[PDB]
Amino acid sequence: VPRGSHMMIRYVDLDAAEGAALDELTRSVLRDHGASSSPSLLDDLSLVAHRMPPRLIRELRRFRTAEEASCLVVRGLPVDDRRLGPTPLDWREPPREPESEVHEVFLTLATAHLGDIFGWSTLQNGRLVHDVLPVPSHENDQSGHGTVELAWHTEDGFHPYRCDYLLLLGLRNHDAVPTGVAGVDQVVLSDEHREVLSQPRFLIRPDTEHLRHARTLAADRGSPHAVQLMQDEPEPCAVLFGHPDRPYLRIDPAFMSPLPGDPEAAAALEALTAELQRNLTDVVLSPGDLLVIDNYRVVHGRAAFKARFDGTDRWLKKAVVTRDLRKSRAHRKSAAERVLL
Amino acid sequence: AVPRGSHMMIRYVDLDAAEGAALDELTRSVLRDHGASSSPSLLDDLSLVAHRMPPRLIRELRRFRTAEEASCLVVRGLPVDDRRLGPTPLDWREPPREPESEVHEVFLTLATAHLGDIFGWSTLQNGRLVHDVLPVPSHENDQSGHGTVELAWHTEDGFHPYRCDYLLLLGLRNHDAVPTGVAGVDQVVLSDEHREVLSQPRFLIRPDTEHLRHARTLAADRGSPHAVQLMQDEPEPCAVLFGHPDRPYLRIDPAFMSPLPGDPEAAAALEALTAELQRNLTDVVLSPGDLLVIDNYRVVHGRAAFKARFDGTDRWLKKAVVTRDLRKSRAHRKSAAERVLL
Ligand SMILES: NC(=[NH2+])NCCC[C@H](N)C(=O)O
Ligand SMILES: NC(=[NH2+])NCCC[C@H](N)C(=O)O
Ligand SMILES: [Fe+2]
Ligand SMILES: [Fe+2]
Repeated sequence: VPRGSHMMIRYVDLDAAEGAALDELTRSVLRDHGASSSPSLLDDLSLVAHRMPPRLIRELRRFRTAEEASCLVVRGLPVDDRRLGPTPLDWREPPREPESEVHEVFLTLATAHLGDIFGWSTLQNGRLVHDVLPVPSHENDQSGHGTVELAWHTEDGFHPYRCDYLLLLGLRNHDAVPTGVAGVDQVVLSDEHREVLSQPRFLIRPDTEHLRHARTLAADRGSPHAVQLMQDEPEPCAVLFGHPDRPYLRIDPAFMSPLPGDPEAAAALEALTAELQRNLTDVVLSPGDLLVIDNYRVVHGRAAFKARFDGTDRWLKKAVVTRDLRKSRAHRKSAAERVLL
Repeated sequence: AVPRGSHMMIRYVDLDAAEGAALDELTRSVLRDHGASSSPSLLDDLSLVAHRMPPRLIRELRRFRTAEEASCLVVRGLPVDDRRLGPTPLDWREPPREPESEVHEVFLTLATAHLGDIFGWSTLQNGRLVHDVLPVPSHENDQSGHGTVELAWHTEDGFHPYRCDYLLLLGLRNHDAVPTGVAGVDQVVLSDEHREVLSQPRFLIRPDTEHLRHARTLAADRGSPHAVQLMQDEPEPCAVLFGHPDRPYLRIDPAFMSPLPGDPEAAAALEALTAELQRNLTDVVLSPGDLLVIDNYRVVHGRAAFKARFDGTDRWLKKAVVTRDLRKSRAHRKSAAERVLL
């Protein structure tokens, strides 16, 4: 480290036949299995996912395995703006048209080539595919439902079982609102700072949205919620981890701080923060664009924009993947279930 | 959630003639095209090539890792020609007389694709991704796959935090029907008192002798102590039961572990669990073409005493190990893509 800027993002452009094959496959699969989250689809996910165009499978497998580019941008998925229908005003509200579920299938199949798709009880009702869109009364939130600038972060950076890969699929983005991404492989940083960041001298806390639902889940249940405990008594942890010659990253400026009375930890963090800010790079998700982010090597944010709440607003589908679901067994209700409690 | 019945432990799958012959054809052509069972051309495209296997076998493997019901899967029916196989090598270092066994190595490597990430150890069989399990002269008394005395049951590489999630053993030759012993944590009768003690870091699990032999060599060559050596000298205290306490995972290796010194509760709880696993130990005989997939987080395995002749007719298995996440061992690997631990 550091590696060059061109190495960070790899672009794949699907041709017409590949795009058409995916459109046909995903509609047919939705028809047969009933839903993008269907148990019948999940039980057979690998098999169905290997009916996708071979070149996409190879690109996805390579991206995961070789660990070269930290972001994979796949463009060319057919998306019809009319058939898609208006953007829902809330993730809770069902869409006018069933069309967006076809593209949820695409996302769900893509996860098979990366690892185990999973969800959170404390986000969108434990759904395996999220809707990223603006929601009234959340304009000022640091979440996917805000309109104020979304500070860049590791996805669920606080949680030890946060995702390995984050998938964002553009469905509608008329105003070309960019997603910011910066890679730990591109960071210039002193050996002094790296060693401090590699020690457990930092407290990273859950974000507003997780806590909102954690509070009500502890009410409906008897027991306290692990997420609530992570806010109140966060365990000290490292920001850089893995192999020190090319480490992985765990960071969330808006919901973290160094240990108190630890100036070298604070200085190291601001030094790392400044670099990630410097190398922040815009990726505009157009309809059909899939962005695969290595959540162990990348931070991402999203620019401020103006929501209209009139059916034309920015709309993404989102899925998270863990390379090993079994490591979160103690936070799940049974071995096979994919939602963390 | 525990204990479960013995009937739930082992699931048998019998391949039919068409499935067997399709696998024989597939693995032969894969070997031809890719040049070796461990070839980088094969490994880079492994899931695509693995998905050319018969769909019922793919579904049985995928369900086995996802459902986590049965803790052992026995797939029978892989064609294995005893004559074309040629004589069992006298050591894993000796190349076999015939190239036939590498065809079955390919079956094994392909099977791993549906369970997770195949990996290896620098300190075992020179970092090979598929091992040979067979008796070697001078090692009759070893607690390894090369011994002929009773192999005490254990979690595979129990000492290591990045030990495998799944262990695959493929029978090639076993004329005298030597049984592989298996016992599952799901089937054990244990008190809550013992379970609590076993869930705390009050046990020291150390590497087996085979690991350390090679670690000592690699230490002198690289010019620094090997991680495995440190694990032998200063083992970090760890729990024998982990995961969810209602249906826990198991990490144990009696022949290479001890309870914390001066800890009689740890000593007693370990002895209780040990005696219970011993009572529930179940014989599975691997005949030619029998694949045994073991969940290493829920099962211990051993092997009965037998007599080796070292005349080319002795018991011979192929072996591979799978981790559900290769990335977690990054700090003990040379680079991100490298599949062999340092
Ligand atoms: N600083 C952060 N962690 N920002 C992202 C929060 C995203 C939020 N958990 C959501 O589901 O929309
Ligand atoms: N008690 C044990 N850990 N026994 C198994 C040792 C297996 C040995 N590492 C081998 O490669 O053959
Ligand atoms: Fe995010
Ligand atoms: Fe073993």
